[PDB]
Amino acid sequence: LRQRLTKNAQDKLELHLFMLSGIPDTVFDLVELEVLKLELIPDVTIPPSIAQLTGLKELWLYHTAAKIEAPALAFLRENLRALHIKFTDIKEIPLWIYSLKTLEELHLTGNLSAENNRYIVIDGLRELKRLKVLRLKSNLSKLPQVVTDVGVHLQKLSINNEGTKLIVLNSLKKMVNLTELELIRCDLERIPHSIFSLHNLQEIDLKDNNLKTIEEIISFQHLHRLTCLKLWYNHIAYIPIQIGNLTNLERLYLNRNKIEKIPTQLFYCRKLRYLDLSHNNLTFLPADIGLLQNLQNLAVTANRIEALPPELFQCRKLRALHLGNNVLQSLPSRVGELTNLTQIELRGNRLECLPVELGECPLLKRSGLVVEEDLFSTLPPEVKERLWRADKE
Amino acid sequence: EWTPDKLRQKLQTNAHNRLELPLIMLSGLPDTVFEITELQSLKLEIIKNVMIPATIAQLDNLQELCLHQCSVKIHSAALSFLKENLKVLSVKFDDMRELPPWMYGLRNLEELYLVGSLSHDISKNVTLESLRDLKSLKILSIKSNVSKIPQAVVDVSSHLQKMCVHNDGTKLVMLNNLKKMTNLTELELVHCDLERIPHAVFSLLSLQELDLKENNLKSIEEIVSFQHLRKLTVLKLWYNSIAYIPEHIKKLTSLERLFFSHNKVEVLPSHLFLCNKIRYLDLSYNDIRFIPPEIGVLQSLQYFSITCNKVESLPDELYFCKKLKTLKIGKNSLSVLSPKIGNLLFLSYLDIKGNHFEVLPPELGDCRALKRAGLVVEDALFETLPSDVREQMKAD
Repeated sequence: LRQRLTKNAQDKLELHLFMLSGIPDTVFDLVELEVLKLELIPDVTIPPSIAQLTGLKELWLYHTAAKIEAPALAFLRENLRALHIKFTDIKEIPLWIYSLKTLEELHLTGNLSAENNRYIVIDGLRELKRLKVLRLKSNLSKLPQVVTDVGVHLQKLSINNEGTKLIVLNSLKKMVNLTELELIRCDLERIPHSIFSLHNLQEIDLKDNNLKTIEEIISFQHLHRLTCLKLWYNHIAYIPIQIGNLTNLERLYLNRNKIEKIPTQLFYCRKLRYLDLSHNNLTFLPADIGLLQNLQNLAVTANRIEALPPELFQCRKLRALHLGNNVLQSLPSRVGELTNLTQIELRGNRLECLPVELGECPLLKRSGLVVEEDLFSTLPPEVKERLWRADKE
Repeated sequence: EWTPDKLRQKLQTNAHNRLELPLIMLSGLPDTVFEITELQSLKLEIIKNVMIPATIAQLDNLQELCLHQCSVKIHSAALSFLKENLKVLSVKFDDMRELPPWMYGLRNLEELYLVGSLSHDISKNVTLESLRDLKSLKILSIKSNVSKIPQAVVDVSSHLQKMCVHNDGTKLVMLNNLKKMTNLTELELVHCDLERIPHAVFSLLSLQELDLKENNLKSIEEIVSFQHLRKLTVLKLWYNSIAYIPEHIKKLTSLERLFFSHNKVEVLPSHLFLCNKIRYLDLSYNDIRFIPPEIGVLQSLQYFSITCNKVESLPDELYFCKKLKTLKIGKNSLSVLSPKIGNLLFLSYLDIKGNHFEVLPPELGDCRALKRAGLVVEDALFETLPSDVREQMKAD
């Protein structure tokens, strides 16, 4: 089990129990474990030996019908703080999850909408008090009234319907404490007004909502705190100029959209740091990108940009210039002025040869400088020695 | 044996910047492969008699397969899904059975890399002649002994854009097929055992990049009709046995990339320098004796690699051209370096290693775009420089 221990994205010690008859007690003897992952465990009972699992904070329940002992129930009530529940049947969800009081993150993935069980099973999340993250990959036809009751304290609402439209009906007005809203794969086809009625949001994701038009964003100046407008994976074909009113944006994820031209008004926002416009229909890059001094990772991967303007290198904070799969004929030598560049992607381009000034970037290394081997060979063997040494040293 | 965690920790990137699983030395595919739905490519290396399930439908991000010595079968709905999803293929066939007949059933194919060992019975390959099913095939790299060009290549005359052969010592014949290329832009005939330029290569009308590397070309003579390749900008003719370049290269006024390195040319012509459009001129490791003074016309030349040649006298006309950015004269037969080098404002590369020099002049400090890492000089001659001249290129 010690050699089975791993680490997650949150840098917590991890243990994935997959396809076992039950759950081992030596797993429960562990003390350094933080996230235990119960996947495909048929009808097991949690022993009270979880008192040894003091660092345990995230119980991951995947298709696991779990029965619970009372002292272990009290321990999880006073210790356990993050529970992810995936189920195929609405009877598979444990009924003791409502008795949990220290739980803040819940991930109910799997259909909650059923006849006479449509949000009546999770009507016990009113007992949950500190719940702040509520992920729902559950094919919800309409958003529950129970989350309208709960959302006074809820701070994140990630709803994945995998192709079912929400009839929001402006019901998020009672849900005032959200800082993040991730409506992913909802097929909304339009931005509703519930996001507009809210005020505390700072990270708005509308991934794969089939957003053909995003003209409503003029009212987004009302949202004075938004900093990450993730309008990616949609059918967005153009950007209205009123995005220039959104000076508070820091990351504008418009990748995998149908946008063909960037208006210069979008380029007014000085606070943009992650301008990812990859996999789009952009043919040219405006020079006003030099004004965006705070930009760090400009990802225009798989675009129609033939020539990079020199003003692109005016912004000295470019850390990851993802220029791959584009039609860049030649990369100008002004990239030698950039210092923060750590990884530049040029493989898959029309790049004739790699200029010498590309070796002037200190932090760039071979892992950062991903490029075709013959394109790498165009650099001088002393400059190639410098870059190979950056790979070594 | 292969838990999804093991395949997740196996994950890496390929040479095409895609998420590739390098499944190597296995009996078949695990069913836990398809749990990694973010995968974009699989490298199957020596995994024979493999039956792909329909669960490949979970691989929505998949757009590339790389089959290395694998006699793989597929299932019907998986066949339909990869017909509606896949873009890139790369199959190597050490044995004929390792090349699968199912792979031609797709229609969304763009790029194909047909490396392997094809038999000389090429026209009998009805599996090849199924590339007409592919309605988007643009890249076709056959690393095999292609003696006679297939009519499979005829059936993909229009949609193809990149055509690559590594014939590996076999003469490329049946030229009428390569005559039938209409919209082909990149012809890469690497080592097709071409004793000269084929008339098929010259019957191309829409070519943009021609590579005849390791093809023992005797002459470049038919060029009176290279004027119809106004779309051509890249001429790749290095690692060859060409001994002269006649005036006929004046026909193409759109030529930018010219390769003539490692050739049998003993004296560079001036009528080659008569063309001024040429921006990339590669002549490294040649037998050139001297440069005629007509090179001053070549102002747009940004690459003149004359390094490792026999050149003993370098005229001052070449230093008049200031646009020359990548200049390599390393291991040449020169004696002294020209003091007038300061007019080359845009000059990043200078290589003089191996060539005999008496004293490095202070005028090497006159170069503006030169860099110490870009100026590859020995440590002993690095000592033979003034400290200010040292810092001129050393301090960024």
